[PDB]
Order: sequence, then structure tokens, then C-alpha cells
Amino acid sequence: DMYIERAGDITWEKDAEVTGNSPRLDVALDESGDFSLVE
Amino acid sequence: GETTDGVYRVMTRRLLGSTQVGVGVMQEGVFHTMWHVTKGAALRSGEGRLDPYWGDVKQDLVSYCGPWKLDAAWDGLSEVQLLAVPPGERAKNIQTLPGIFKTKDGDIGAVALDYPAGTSGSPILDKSGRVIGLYGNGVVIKNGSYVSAITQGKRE
Ligand SMILES: *C(=O)[C@H](CCCNC(=N)N)NC(=O)[C@H](CCCCN)NC(C)=O
Repeated sequence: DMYIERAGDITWEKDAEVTGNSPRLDVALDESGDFSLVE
Repeated sequence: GETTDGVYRVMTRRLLGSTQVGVGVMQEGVFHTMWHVTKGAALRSGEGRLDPYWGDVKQDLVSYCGPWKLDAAWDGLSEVQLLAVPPGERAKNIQTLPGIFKTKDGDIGAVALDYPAGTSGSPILDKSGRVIGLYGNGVVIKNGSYVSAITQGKRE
């Protein structure tokens, strides 16, 4: 049985660590809600 | 129980110790998370109980206590922030410029950030602090890395 616990406010942080690239991918979404890559 | 707006861990004691299975967003008295975190099961909040209200496996979203409330959308141009809530660790903001999932039914923003399974449901924010979607439904790409859709519901 699951329970929730507060972890903080939802706010933008002005000087946050910046990470990650910006990939552009062709994807398919099936009936089970799973994404797959198409090629 | 506590219903203050904010980000929440989704926990269980069914396994060894207490395990963080995901994350969600409380806004306007409604709890929002990804379907696959809870499988649509009822939740406990302190002494109270949150019952599921709306959900959809294909969108991989679920709301508790009322309809989906989050309606902000990525502007397709600006950097966003993942408010990641990793198991056993403090909430942290990670800024990034989303990529794009291209589908037959349109384009979706996507974030190339890789966080463990327990962080699914963490909110993705725009510069105004509005939640533009939830993290944790996406793809593993060749380089081993993870790319998450910016998954947003519909506010009726
Ligand atoms: C949260 O449950 C995780 C977050 C990503 C962890 N994986 C990683 N960093 N490589 N989400 C999932 O594991 C996704 C479950 C989605 C199920 C939809 N029906 N899995 C994927 C591939 O996104």
C-alpha cells in the first residue's frame, strides 16, 4: 500500500545546473503507453 | 492528510524498508503522477486516503481527488527545469533545452536527463514555475542514455 510524502515546493531555480542535449527522435507510442524508436 | 501544493514522493513499505516508487505533483487539491507509478491504485496521505479520479494507460497519467489540473505547455523554444526528486535525496532543479519526440500524431518535447526509476512523475517546469509535464515515460537510446517525453495531460 502506497503513501505520499511532501518533498518541496515547485519553483524555478535561478542558477540551476544545466545538463543534457536536445535530441530529435522519431518515435511511436503503442496502446500500452510505451514509446519505441522508429527507423 | 497534507494537501499543500508541491512535489511529493510516492512511497511503499511492501518491499524491504520503505521504497520510493515515484513522484507526483499536488496542485489545486489534485494529486498528479504517471500511471505506471501507481497502476491506478488508491494512495494514503497521512491519515487520509486519496482515491483515483482519472487515468489513461496510453498517456501514462493518473490524477487523484479530482480531474487533471496541469495545463501549461512547453513553448518549444525555451529551456525548462526538471524538479527531480531522487530516492533518499533532496529535490533538485536541473535545467535543459528539450529535444523533440516526432510522432504520427504530432511532436512532443523530450528531456535528455537520466534519473533512476524512483524519479518517475517528477515535474518539468517552465520559467514561470508552471508544470508543463511529468518526467518518466520515454526511450532508452543507443548510447545507453534515457530520454523522457514531457508528458502533459488535458485540463477539462
Ligand atoms: C520511472 O518509473 C522511470 C524513469 C526512467 C528510469 N530509467 C532510466 N533512467 N533509464 N520510467 C520508466 O522506467 C519507464 C516506464 C514507462 C512505462 C509506460 N507504460 N520506462 C521508460 C522506457 O520510459
